[PDB]
Amino acid sequence: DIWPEFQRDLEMYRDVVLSIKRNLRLYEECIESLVHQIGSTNFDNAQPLFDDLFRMQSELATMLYKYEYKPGKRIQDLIYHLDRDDFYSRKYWHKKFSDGLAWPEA
Amino acid sequence: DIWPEFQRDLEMYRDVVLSIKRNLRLYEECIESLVHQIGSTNFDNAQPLFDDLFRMQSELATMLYKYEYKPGKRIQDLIYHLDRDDFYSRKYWHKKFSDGLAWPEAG
Amino acid sequence: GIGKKISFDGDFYTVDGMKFSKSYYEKLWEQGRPAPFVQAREVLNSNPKIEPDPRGAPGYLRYEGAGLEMIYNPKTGQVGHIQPVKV
Amino acid sequence: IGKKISFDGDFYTVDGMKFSKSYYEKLWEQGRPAPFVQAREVLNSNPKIEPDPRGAPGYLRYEGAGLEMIYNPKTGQVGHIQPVKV
Amino acid sequence: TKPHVNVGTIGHVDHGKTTLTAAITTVLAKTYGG
Amino acid sequence: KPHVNVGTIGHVDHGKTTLTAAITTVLAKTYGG
Amino acid sequence: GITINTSHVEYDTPTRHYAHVDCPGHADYVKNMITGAAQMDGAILVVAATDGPMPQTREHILLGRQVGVPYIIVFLNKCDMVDDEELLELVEMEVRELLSQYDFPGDDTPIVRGSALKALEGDAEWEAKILELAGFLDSYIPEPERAIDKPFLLPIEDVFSISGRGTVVTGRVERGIIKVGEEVEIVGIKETQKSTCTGVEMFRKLLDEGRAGENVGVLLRGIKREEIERGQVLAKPGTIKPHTKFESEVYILSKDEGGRHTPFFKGYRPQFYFRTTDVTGTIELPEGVEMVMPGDNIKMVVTLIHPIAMDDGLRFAIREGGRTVGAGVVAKVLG
Amino acid sequence: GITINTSHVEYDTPTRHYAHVDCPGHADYVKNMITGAAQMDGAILVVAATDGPMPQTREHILLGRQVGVPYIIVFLNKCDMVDDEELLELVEMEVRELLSQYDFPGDDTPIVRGSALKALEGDAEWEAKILELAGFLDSYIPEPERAIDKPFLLPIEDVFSISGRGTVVTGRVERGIIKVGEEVEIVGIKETQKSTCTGVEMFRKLLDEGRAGENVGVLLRGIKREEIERGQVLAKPGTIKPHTKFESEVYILSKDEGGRHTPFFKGYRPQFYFRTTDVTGTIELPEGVEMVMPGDNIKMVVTLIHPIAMDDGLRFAIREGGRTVGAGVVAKVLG
Ligand SMILES: Nc1nc2c(ncn2[C@@H]2O[C@H](COP(=O)(O)OP(=O)(O)O)[C@@H](O)[C@H]2O)c(=O)[nH]1
Ligand SMILES: Nc1nc2c(ncn2[C@@H]2O[C@H](COP(=O)(O)OP(=O)(O)O)[C@@H](O)[C@H]2O)c(=O)[nH]1
Repeated sequence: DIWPEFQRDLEMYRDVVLSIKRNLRLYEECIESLVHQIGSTNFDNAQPLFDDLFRMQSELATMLYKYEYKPGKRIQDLIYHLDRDDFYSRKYWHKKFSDGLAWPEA
Repeated sequence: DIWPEFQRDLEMYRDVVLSIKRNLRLYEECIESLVHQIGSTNFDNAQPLFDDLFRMQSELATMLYKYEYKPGKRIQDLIYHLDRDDFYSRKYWHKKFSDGLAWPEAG
Repeated sequence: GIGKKISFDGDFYTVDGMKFSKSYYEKLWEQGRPAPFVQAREVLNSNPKIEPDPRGAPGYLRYEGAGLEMIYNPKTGQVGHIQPVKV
Repeated sequence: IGKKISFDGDFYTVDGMKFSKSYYEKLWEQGRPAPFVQAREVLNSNPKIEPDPRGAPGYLRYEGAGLEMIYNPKTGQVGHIQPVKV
Repeated sequence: TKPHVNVGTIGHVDHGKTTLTAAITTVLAKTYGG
Repeated sequence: KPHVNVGTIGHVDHGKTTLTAAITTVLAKTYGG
Repeated sequence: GITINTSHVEYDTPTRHYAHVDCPGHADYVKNMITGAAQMDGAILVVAATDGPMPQTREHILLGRQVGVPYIIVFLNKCDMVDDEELLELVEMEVRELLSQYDFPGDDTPIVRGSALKALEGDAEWEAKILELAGFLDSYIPEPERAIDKPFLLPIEDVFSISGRGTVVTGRVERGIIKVGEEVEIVGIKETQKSTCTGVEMFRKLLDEGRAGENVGVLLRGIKREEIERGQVLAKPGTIKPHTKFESEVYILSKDEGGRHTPFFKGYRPQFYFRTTDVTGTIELPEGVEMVMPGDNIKMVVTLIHPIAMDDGLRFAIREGGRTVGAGVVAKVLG
Repeated sequence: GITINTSHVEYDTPTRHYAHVDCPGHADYVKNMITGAAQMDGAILVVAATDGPMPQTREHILLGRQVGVPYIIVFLNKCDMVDDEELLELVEMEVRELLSQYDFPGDDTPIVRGSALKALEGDAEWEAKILELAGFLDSYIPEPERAIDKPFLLPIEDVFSISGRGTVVTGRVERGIIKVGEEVEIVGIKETQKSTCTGVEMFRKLLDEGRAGENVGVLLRGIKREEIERGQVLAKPGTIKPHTKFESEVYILSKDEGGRHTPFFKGYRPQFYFRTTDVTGTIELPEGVEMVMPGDNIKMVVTLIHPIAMDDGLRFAIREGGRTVGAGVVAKVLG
């Protein structure tokens, strides 16, 4: 009869998922704002902002691959598009965000 | 910076999901066997077996609706098809399982 | 409009011409399917598709609407079973 | 059989492939283990090969085995590798 | 049904909080039959 | 050199803590002292 | 588990029934004011006329305002020990000064000159003074406002979606009444939203109305499942607001009470549990205080990472790893 | 957190280097034999010739066989106190009888008649006896089998799926060597399965081979993500089997060690953690024993609800709600 321990696990599942989704909302908001800032400044001054942006993506990628939490499509698309972090991807994203791109798209 | 507590939650998520899936495998196996037994016995002697079968479905329904764990399609179909528990649904399922139905499926 | 009392006669909970058995009523709240009278009313007010009970329980019909399927006796007002439609 | 992975302070290298120190460690750390195994799968999958869309010099985009990789066929460096978009 | 009210005693040590708590319940009992 | 993990067991006051000290003292003095 | 040692005495004036709660230790009074068994609807300050006010008379009065003890009556005690009237008049002046600092109307505060001991021994002259006090208990302290009389509030426990109509949210009503057709706000965590109840059920009792007490399901038209979550509240519009920052009065559990072993410092990031959910927050210790020892009470400023519907007086628990490490009350909301 | 107080002494014979682990308390010896920092490759039983064997000399010897201490040497001590040879010959006869009961070959067990105190004080006659003992340490105790020499075993931590090629499983190799092309079994929880490694990587070190020690990723052809899970093991085929039932030696944590407050009884359903995952199991207490107090050692039969790859000697933790409440070793697999 596994139900009593199963219920305990299920309650834990409900609570942790609730919490993760909330955290995801904060990542989403913070990223929308970094994208906005990056698009409003010059390339040199954007570098520490990109460092924060990619650091966040890296954590969201760890969530997806290490812990296997599959997030909403928006965050999934973000994890893909912003995975590559170098001079050449930064040049590309800076340009796109400066021209008014609000969230990473292809 | 929420990452440290976020990681803790994520690790807890990974562990609990792992455990729930295992429990789901046991429910699945136990139900396959009850269905088999019910289909191999007469209606009267099947009643306590049906009581166990629907009790399990009820718990799986609680999982879906109260705690919002969405299981694999097989268990989802089972939760739907076996939700109704009365004399008339038992008569229907007994017949189908006796004719060789191994898992609840649409007519 | 205003508050309508739910009556309990030992066997059923009744209100607005609907009724649920004691145990089924309690089971629905307990399993995370609250407000069964509200659910059943939604079905009744959804221009539901009405057919005979496929299992053949006497007096009962199958009603479908508002995202739910219900087995309901229009003579007694008893909701015998109600759940969301198949995904 | 066993081929040693060499480390020169800056890169990990083996079988004509290489990864920067930090990128290599990042992949294991993030739950994307065995980056040489992943990259070899790409190289052996008859991959679709195109110029790097971002224009990094020497680099090409390779796609196969469920993954996309940015790779320099002259240096052997895997600059970036990830699963294809869902 | 009579009105219910929750009260309490506060103040510094040895000032008579435990004494007053006892004195109140004794007097009202004697007077009003509480 | 070959590594080996050993330990002392037995009842109270029988000399487990003493023997542990005695072993390390003697071998030190004898072999490579 | 926290441990609170209290004495419950019960007495009756001719009009009202009183439940009196006195505590042996200074530490127990604090534990009780912050995490009451019951909330004090009024308090009896006891000042000796021998000593006048002292260090703890200030502490309890301040706690009163922080906790939200609504009214305070003074029983100037040990008056059998002191003869002169003038000396008393002076002490009463100090006690009113004190109460006035912490926003209790000191000028308008009742003050009974009595002897509790002589009264308990059965001395008619001083017994009158006890009866005078219980007069001020009857007159100065109003009956507290009953739950059902307030603005409507439902903490959300569970959410059940019905396709094409809305979402049903459940929980136990905290105060007030909800009727079908009323507008409600959904407050906390997310940006506030409004909606209309198109159905209510109060478990085993009522259809289309719900009353403080038993569980209620509320059907909100046009609200989809992902737009509401556990830990939010339903409220009559404009009666509760979400906040992230607040001043608190907090009691930190001792180790023996199941709490922390070591003190914490200014970078403590615990979970704060309000009603139906826990939320991470950071803290600001008061000036000079570097650490908080297990077993201490203290005043702290909290900043939550997600807003919570709250008002002054709202109780909360402080948690680490699933264990309760403290208990608090919202003193003053900040923003 | 468990607490084990030990003394770690290190000495060298001319051929071998020894790491010696003694403990102050009886309770510490038990704690160490079950959850030792290191596994004893042989033990030194100490019996006084003054007292002969005693209650705990039996306990330690039995624990030896249960834990899997392979060889035992005797140092019959305090011989400076006893004059008579005949009396000693009698004690040695008892000690060999004792060892023989718990399946240690008592007849050809080495037994050194010595004085540890006289030896430590620097008395040449009794120092020889210490050197005799360390002769038997060199001769009677073989070098244990090194990890890398055994059959291959990898507990699975994580799984990463690659489309069209297979699944990569990671973990830290426990023993043995895995090379590309070798067949492997996946054991535990589910019905056993076989597969072939089509790729290996040992973190920072090797491609297509992996060695006990650092983390390894193993690509299994044809294994899909849902067919493997954390907590299973990869193993050389036919070298490890799944089991649900086993005899254990277990130490239950005290309350002060972070464990239980109250004893448990025969219907205890805790979680048992093996290598990388915890699985629920039921227990059978031994004859007469109705309860187990926090702080006790006990021998118990466990029945898991899901099979786990295991062999005798496998250590495990006992958990309740996420907290460690005990530690154990698999004494005897049953089926
Ligand atoms: N003379 C005199 N002594 C008093 C009076 N009230 C309290 N005391 C004394 O104060 C002492 C301690 O008071 P107590 O009830 O413990 O106050 P608490 O410390 O606040 O609980 C008792 O031993 C009493 O004798 C009073 O009205 N007159
Ligand atoms: N005569 C004699 N006494 C000993 C010897 N070894 C230990 N003792 C006595 O045993 C006491 C405690 O011994 P100890 O090493 O703590 O034994 P343990 O309890 O097994 O650790 C000491 O005070 C000694 O007097 C020995 O070889 N000869």
